[PDB]
Amino acid sequence: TRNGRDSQAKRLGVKRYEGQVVRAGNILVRQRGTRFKPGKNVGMGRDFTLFALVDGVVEFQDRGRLGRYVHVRPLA
Amino acid sequence: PKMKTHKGAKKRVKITASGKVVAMKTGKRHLNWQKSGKEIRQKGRKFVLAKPEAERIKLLL
Amino acid sequence: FEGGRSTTLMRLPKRGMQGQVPGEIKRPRYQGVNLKDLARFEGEVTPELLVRAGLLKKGYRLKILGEGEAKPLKVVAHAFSKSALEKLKAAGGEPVLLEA
Amino acid sequence: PRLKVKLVKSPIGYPKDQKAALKALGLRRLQQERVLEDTPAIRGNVEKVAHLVRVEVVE
Amino acid sequence: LLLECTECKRRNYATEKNKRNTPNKLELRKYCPWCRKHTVHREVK
Amino acid sequence: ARLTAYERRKFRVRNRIKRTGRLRLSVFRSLKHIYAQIIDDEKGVTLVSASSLALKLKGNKTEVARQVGRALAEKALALGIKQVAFDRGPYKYHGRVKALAEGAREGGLEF
RNA sequence: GCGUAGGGAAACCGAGUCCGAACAGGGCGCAAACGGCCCGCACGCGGGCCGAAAAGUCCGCGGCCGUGGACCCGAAACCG
RNA sequence: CAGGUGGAGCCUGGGAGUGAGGGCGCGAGCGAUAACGUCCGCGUCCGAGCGCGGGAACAACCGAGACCGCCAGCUAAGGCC
RNA sequence: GCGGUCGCCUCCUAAAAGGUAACGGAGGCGCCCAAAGGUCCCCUCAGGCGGGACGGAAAUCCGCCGGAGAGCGCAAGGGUAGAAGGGGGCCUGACUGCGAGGCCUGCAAGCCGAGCAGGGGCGAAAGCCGGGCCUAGUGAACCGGUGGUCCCGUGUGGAAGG
Ligand SMILES: [Mg+2]
Ligand SMILES: [Mg+2]
Ligand SMILES: [Mg+2]
Ligand SMILES: [Mg+2]
Ligand SMILES: [Mg+2]
Ligand SMILES: [Mg+2]
Ligand SMILES: [Mg+2]
Ligand SMILES: [Mg+2]
Ligand SMILES: [Mg+2]
Ligand SMILES: [Mg+2]
Ligand SMILES: [Mg+2]
Ligand SMILES: [Mg+2]
Ligand SMILES: [Mg+2]
Ligand SMILES: [Mg+2]
Ligand SMILES: [Mg+2]
Ligand SMILES: [Mg+2]
Ligand SMILES: [Mg+2]
Ligand SMILES: [Mg+2]
Ligand SMILES: [Mg+2]
Ligand SMILES: [Mg+2]
Ligand SMILES: [Mg+2]
Ligand SMILES: [Mg+2]
Ligand SMILES: [Mg+2]
Ligand SMILES: [Mg+2]
Ligand SMILES: [Mg+2]
Ligand SMILES: [Mg+2]
Ligand SMILES: [Mg+2]
Ligand SMILES: [Mg+2]
Ligand SMILES: [Mg+2]
Ligand SMILES: [Mg+2]
Ligand SMILES: [Mg+2]
Ligand SMILES: [Mg+2]
Ligand SMILES: [Mg+2]
Ligand SMILES: [Mg+2]
Ligand SMILES: [Mg+2]
Ligand SMILES: [Mg+2]
Ligand SMILES: [Mg+2]
Ligand SMILES: [Mg+2]
Ligand SMILES: [Mg+2]
Ligand SMILES: [Mg+2]
Ligand SMILES: [Mg+2]
Ligand SMILES: [Mg+2]
Ligand SMILES: [Mg+2]
Ligand SMILES: [Mg+2]
Ligand SMILES: [Mg+2]
Ligand SMILES: [Mg+2]
Ligand SMILES: [Mg+2]
Ligand SMILES: [Mg+2]
Ligand SMILES: [Mg+2]
Ligand SMILES: [Mg+2]
Ligand SMILES: [Mg+2]
Ligand SMILES: [Mg+2]
Ligand SMILES: [Mg+2]
Ligand SMILES: [Mg+2]
Ligand SMILES: [Mg+2]
Ligand SMILES: [Mg+2]
Ligand SMILES: [Mg+2]
Ligand SMILES: [Mg+2]
Ligand SMILES: [Mg+2]
Ligand SMILES: [Mg+2]
Ligand SMILES: [Mg+2]
Ligand SMILES: [Mg+2]
Ligand SMILES: [Mg+2]
Ligand SMILES: [Mg+2]
Ligand SMILES: [Mg+2]
Ligand SMILES: [Mg+2]
Ligand SMILES: [Mg+2]
Repeated sequence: TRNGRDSQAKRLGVKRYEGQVVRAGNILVRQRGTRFKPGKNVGMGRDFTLFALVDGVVEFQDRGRLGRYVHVRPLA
Repeated sequence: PKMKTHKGAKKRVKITASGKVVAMKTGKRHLNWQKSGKEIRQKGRKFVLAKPEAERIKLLL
Repeated sequence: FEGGRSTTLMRLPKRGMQGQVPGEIKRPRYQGVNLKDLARFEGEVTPELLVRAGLLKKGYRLKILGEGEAKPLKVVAHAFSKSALEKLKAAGGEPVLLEA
Repeated sequence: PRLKVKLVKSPIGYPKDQKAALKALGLRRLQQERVLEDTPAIRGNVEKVAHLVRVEVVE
Repeated sequence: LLLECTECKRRNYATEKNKRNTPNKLELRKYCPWCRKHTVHREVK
Repeated sequence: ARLTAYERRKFRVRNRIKRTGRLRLSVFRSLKHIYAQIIDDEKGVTLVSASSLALKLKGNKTEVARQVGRALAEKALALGIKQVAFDRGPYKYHGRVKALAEGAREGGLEF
């Protein structure tokens, strides 16, 4: 057989769901492209990884044509 | 007979005041013509976990 | 033993300076005792007396350190901590040792 | 409107989360009756084991 | 081509990497030393 | 032909601005006049207005701009507002757009 | 001998120390437990006392581990 | 956010054994829409319930979790010439 | 046994979180780029039809139509023109000293990262910059080499060696 290979599962996906309490640092989404875009108080690292910029809670936003967004609405 | 301290362990590990086992960080002095300065810089000591229990046990003395 | 895999003998010694063949190098070892510790004494306090008390240990030279509060007594030692030299200069007097 | 639940069929061979419900209720033995507060949460488990239990309404 | 470029006194050796035969010149560029601050930095060894 | 260098360049520069979080000093300039608007996004609301067609002034529109520039400061700085970003939209930071910005002096600024 | 000081490769300093330009930051570290009797204002205080308890350490016992034949029996073999 | 006091949960530690699984159901790959085949997934039982009832006999299908005693009663599956 | 395989990335298998096996179905990595890096400013494709010397299916040009089927150094996927793509100007942050907090996770590793300080780059500024659209381009420890630097230097000053 010429096959037999594969790579390590990269455990990608959302790490904090809407209405979850996070903290400045907490990475909120692990993804390949820009499947989710950084919203309010949400940074995104060189591997497109979204994280809380401040403490607070997590909320999602589907801006249709404009894509989907993860916001960290404060409370801190 | 008297137990023997493990010199391999003593040469590369330290037991802290609270009984933590603190070792250096692997992978920073051999192949770094360029790893990120963040990479080579993040080489202080760390703490081994639940298995320094074993390292501790070969230094005891 | 980890079953054949390399163990955690895979970390690199830092404690560089492991010693060489003629051996350990003779040099004055200082042992620190705190102010709070000798607060029990009244009279003198010499590195000699402090062994009998059970604090000094015979192989080491005397160095009094900070933690604790000072007392108006004459304390004889080989070295004093910054914090300690001050703490007691406000009460008592203390000599430095270096004879024989 | 309290509920009277009664274990009538053995859970030997049913999913573990179903043995969990029979527990959440307090049912430990066959034929055992237990009268509990009729609430949404308490009904959840009662209808989950609906095939092993027999339910009546009581005062 | 593994590369280790240095400063201009007390050495330094903050190593980088130029792959090819072009850049093939002195292969130098402005960088920052751990000592003073921001100097020339040239390439060697 | 969907979207244009205009509409594009407009978003491009304006999208960046809206990230930094500050209040937006949006500048719309026309052939005859030049207007200025301090907007707060997330509240979707304007705070301080300052036009030239609203101050009925004229005479050399690079010099008019600066006037409506200083005009925006006064009105605004009196409301607490000090620090802001400054749009610029489709217009290169130049001429009467640059002028109004240079006029926005006497009020928070950094520009 | 163990314990009463730790941090550092070390020099060394020390309730701190190490990295550092840092009076950033972080790593690893220091912080007396109760009752009650005394007093500074009375219901505790603030610190002390009277002895409960205890870091620690010592011996006994028990589990388990390290080294030894190490739960018992058994090779094919190797060497003098 | 609520109910849920359970041989529940969490934390620190002492002692382990296991690291050869198997049948069945369901979902796939391999195989031949073969195997009491094989490899995963989610469940279950046997494993350790080779104790009890049914299935003629039969680890895992149905019923049912056996602390002890009774020449008492009601039932489950399954049955009632 | 013979043959094949052995680490890393992509896709499916995988049963709509994560994860998941087989000598299951298919591909790819062991590099590369001083610009293919940072920043500021501009620019928008592929195709299709019509038009136009040498121009041909296709060289360069004009017109309309063309939301992305182009491009993004190479596999695949995800992503993406409201740029991550194309062009130019300055520049080298392919920084030093750190690091809140997390992702992942048996260990050891691997990954993302705000913010502070030093000294800088581009920008009017807001600001961005601790390499590259991202996910492969990799190797614990031991033993040594090389350049520094304080540190130790076996009676002492050196030196040897660390
Ligand atoms: Mg496989
Ligand atoms: Mg995969
Ligand atoms: Mg949806
Ligand atoms: Mg690289
Ligand atoms: Mg091996
Ligand atoms: Mg059953
Ligand atoms: Mg370097
Ligand atoms: Mg001890
Ligand atoms: Mg010491
Ligand atoms: Mg030490
Ligand atoms: Mg230093
Ligand atoms: Mg220092
Ligand atoms: Mg500090
Ligand atoms: Mg601390
Ligand atoms: Mg006692
Ligand atoms: Mg005792
Ligand atoms: Mg034994
Ligand atoms: Mg024998
Ligand atoms: Mg012989
Ligand atoms: Mg609750
Ligand atoms: Mg339990
Ligand atoms: Mg436990
Ligand atoms: Mg244990
Ligand atoms: Mg095994
Ligand atoms: Mg197995
Ligand atoms: Mg299996
Ligand atoms: Mg099983
Ligand atoms: Mg099974
Ligand atoms: Mg069978
Ligand atoms: Mg069926
Ligand atoms: Mg079968
Ligand atoms: Mg089988
Ligand atoms: Mg079943
Ligand atoms: Mg067995
Ligand atoms: Mg049975
Ligand atoms: Mg069972
Ligand atoms: Mg039998
Ligand atoms: Mg039987
Ligand atoms: Mg039978
Ligand atoms: Mg039977
Ligand atoms: Mg029972
Ligand atoms: Mg019974
Ligand atoms: Mg009957
Ligand atoms: Mg019946
Ligand atoms: Mg019959
Ligand atoms: Mg072979
Ligand atoms: Mg899945
Ligand atoms: Mg065309
Ligand atoms: Mg044509
Ligand atoms: Mg033509
Ligand atoms: Mg595409
Ligand atoms: Mg591609
Ligand atoms: Mg693609
Ligand atoms: Mg795509
Ligand atoms: Mg470009
Ligand atoms: Mg450029
Ligand atoms: Mg961390
Ligand atoms: Mg890696
Ligand atoms: Mg890359
Ligand atoms: Mg070796
Ligand atoms: Mg060496
Ligand atoms: Mg070496
Ligand atoms: Mg010297
Ligand atoms: Mg000698
Ligand atoms: Mg000498
Ligand atoms: Mg050397
Ligand atoms: Mg040297």
